[PDB]
Amino acid sequence: KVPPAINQFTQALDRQTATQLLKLAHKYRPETKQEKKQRLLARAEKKAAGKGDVPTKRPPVLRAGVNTVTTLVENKKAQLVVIAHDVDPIELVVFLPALCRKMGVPYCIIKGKARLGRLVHRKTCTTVAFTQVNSEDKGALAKL
Amino acid sequence: GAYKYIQELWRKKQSDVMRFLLRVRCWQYRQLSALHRAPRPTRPDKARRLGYKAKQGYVIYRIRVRRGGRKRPVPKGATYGKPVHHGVNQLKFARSLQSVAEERAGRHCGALRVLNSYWVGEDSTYKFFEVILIDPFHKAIRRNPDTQWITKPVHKHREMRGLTSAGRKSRGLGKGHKFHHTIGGSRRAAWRRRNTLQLHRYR
Amino acid sequence: ALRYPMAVGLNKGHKVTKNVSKPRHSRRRGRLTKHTKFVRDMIREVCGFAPYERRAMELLKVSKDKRALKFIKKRVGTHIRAKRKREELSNVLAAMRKAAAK
Amino acid sequence: APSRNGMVLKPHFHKDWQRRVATWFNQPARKIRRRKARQAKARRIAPRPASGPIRPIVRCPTVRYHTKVRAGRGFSLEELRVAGIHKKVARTIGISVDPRRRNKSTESLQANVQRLKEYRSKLILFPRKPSAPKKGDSSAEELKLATQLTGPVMPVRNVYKKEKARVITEEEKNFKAFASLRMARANARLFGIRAKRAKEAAEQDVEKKK
RNA sequence: GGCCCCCGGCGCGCCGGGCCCGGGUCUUCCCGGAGUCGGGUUGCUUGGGAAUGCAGCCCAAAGCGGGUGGUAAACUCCAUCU
RNA sequence: CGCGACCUCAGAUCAGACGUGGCGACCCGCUGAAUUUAAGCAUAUUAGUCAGCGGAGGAGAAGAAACUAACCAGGAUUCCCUCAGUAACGGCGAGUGAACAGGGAAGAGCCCAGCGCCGAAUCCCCGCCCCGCGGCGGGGCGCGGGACAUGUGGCGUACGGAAG
Ligand SMILES: [Mg+2]
Ligand SMILES: [Mg+2]
Ligand SMILES: [Mg+2]
Ligand SMILES: [Mg+2]
Ligand SMILES: [Mg+2]
Ligand SMILES: [Mg+2]
Ligand SMILES: [Mg+2]
Ligand SMILES: [Mg+2]
Ligand SMILES: [Mg+2]
Ligand SMILES: [Mg+2]
Ligand SMILES: [Mg+2]
Ligand SMILES: [Mg+2]
Ligand SMILES: [Mg+2]
Ligand SMILES: [Mg+2]
Repeated sequence: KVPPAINQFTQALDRQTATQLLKLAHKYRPETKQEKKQRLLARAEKKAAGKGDVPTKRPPVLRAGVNTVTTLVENKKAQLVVIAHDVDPIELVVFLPALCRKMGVPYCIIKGKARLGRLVHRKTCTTVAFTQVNSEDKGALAKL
Repeated sequence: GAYKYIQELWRKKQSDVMRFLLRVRCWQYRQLSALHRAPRPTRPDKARRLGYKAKQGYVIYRIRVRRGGRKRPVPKGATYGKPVHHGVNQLKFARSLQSVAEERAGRHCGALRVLNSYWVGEDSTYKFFEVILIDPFHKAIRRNPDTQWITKPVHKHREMRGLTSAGRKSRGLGKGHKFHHTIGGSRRAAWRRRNTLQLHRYR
Repeated sequence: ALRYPMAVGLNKGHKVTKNVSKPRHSRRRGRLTKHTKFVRDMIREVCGFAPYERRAMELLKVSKDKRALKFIKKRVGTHIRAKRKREELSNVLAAMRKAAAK
Repeated sequence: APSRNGMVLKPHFHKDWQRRVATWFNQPARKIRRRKARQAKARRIAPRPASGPIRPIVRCPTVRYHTKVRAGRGFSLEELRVAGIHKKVARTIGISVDPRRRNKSTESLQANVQRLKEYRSKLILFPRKPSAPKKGDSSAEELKLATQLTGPVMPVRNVYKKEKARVITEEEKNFKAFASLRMARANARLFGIRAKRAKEAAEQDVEKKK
């Protein structure tokens, strides 16, 4: 008899919805090591001549990691939380559905921590969280 | 802030969710060998609380020890002597089972250094512990201050000298009136001081 | 004089002016914070109650409070710890009573 | 066997004492080694005091010794705070600190801040770069006035307030010292039971009329 | 006392690069280690005596909480540590 | 109905490292008697000692209070003097037996996890170039691999801390 706190992770998103969710999530992947180097060098070149600081509107990005996502949920800063269904030490995320529901942030459970890892250029990710999003994707995020 | 939730979760070992997880895991550990390397800490919050860091050089070994007391290993229960020493059963080992599991991990992996250990489950016949080991010659360990101490020669086989947290608990160390047995560093240190006749040059 | 400092009596002791100050921060240990209370309430509704805590609630439901305290003290171990645990178990019973009232 | 009158003696020599006997033939050598280390340490910290940091004024705990005052482990943070010294700078300029010591009274507090202010006035501070004196001291008061200090810094000394002879007043003559001590002991002994008896009598009083 | 040879750590000017703001006041926030403590029992140990410490088994925490305050226990105040 | 990702495992005379065994006076963790004394002897004593097993270093262990106290309070550890053959334990017999305060030797303090903030800021490996060799480091480069969000680094730890 599996307790509901552990059984809830068997209810994952359907293949159709998980496809729209990951297709949207592909637009907000964290920048890789290579394109961070390219961005940082461009800032050094631009700072040298001649704009200066130039924050240039740090773009929205997908926040990843159970500790990062938990704080965002506790601060009501996350707009959407995606939880992998197969976290092998299943204590890292058992509180997250209840915590997300308590704080009012919508949450879904998706198939595969490996798919979340490819979103963040890593092997595995427990959870990813959607913070503020670009205007052209506000309609898409609302439907999800 | 997820580590806070996992900590409070593991303080509820008799809940339905934790009872299920502990039973299933204890079954799985029962199917493996007595000494077995774990790919990752089962309790990442408890591991890092005890000194573990997710970097190269830190390894985890799951150890299974047999529960119960220490039967006196004499043939046919004959302890030839006075009746005060006739005891064979109901005898207890001075060191805890956690200290024994640490010693078994350290003896097998003699090239590593035992850091700490924690409880991951128990049966009626077995207790399961996960021991944090450190490779003292990995460059990640060796090039880092605040970790270079484990690389010193004096810190080899801490678990066999009672220097880890589990092994320290049986030595009777502490401050104040409850721990007068070990003033001087140990029981032997206190006993030698209290049983040595100081014969000064001028008496 | 009429009265002198004494080594004995209700007001014994050498007389010094007491230095009032803020207590040390270690004395703050054990206080419940807003966030830690929130976390513990989260885990409680995720987990539930231990089987002995549920049994003690059945005793409190039928108002066998002395028997409930005997049971809790036998489980937890001490009278002080049992009294605190019984108050909390009584509080959750009262909380779910008024929740079901509305 | 006992023989006539004598003291009943209990030697503790039943436990193979001859394996653990500490002779002291290295005592003169130990004193030489300790003296050499003291002299080497003094040379190493060349103008700094040989004994080490200044220690606070500290009263001895129990009722046997509370009339005496000695040197403590270090100055409390409350003392340093009101003396205006940073708790991390103090150890650099030769001030021992004790973060775990509290100040129950104000007299011991103010006694130790005058000790810190006196030490701070008597301190000669050398600049980090001798060619660049930033804020330490003038060269005049450190060219020749700098000298390694022998013995404890400002050694802690018991002081007695001498009272001049005075005419005994009649109030002092009529004071009953033994009677006051006997009554004070009785009052402390019966204080709890007197309150309970008054409490019980108050309970009977508030319902005596019905 | 002399001469010879070798090795090691002390200041100055320069060298190659790192090296990043400190204090006081006020305001707003944040604060802790769990099969662990503790309890029962058993065995050993201690000067520790209605049980000093250690361990096995069973129970099994809290957060104005917990531990200690050398006689077991209830209530109460205080002290001290964390 | 095969191809990928991850997880959990396996093999290799894979690349590079590490452990084993000796000594063991001193030190640390266990295990642990009986002779002996009690004019017998069983608890006790011998003794947490001999023997036995393991593990170190030039010292080790301990160590910065879940301390002592009850004072007008002291303030990590270790060692010496004293407390003291005392409080206490004990067929309360034989016997055993500390600690606090005090005076000295020495004196030194700190770090994480957690809570948080910072675009993982972090680390290992491999090739290339330069400065060096003497214990193999410094600097730069690689749309070079890997670790790592199941949490690296910086700030920060109960003496409070952070941000304005
Ligand atoms: Mg015997
Ligand atoms: Mg009492
Ligand atoms: Mg090879
Ligand atoms: Mg060896
Ligand atoms: Mg005999
Ligand atoms: Mg005889
Ligand atoms: Mg031996
Ligand atoms: Mg050491
Ligand atoms: Mg140590
Ligand atoms: Mg501390
Ligand atoms: Mg005497
Ligand atoms: Mg003895
Ligand atoms: Mg001295
Ligand atoms: Mg961190």
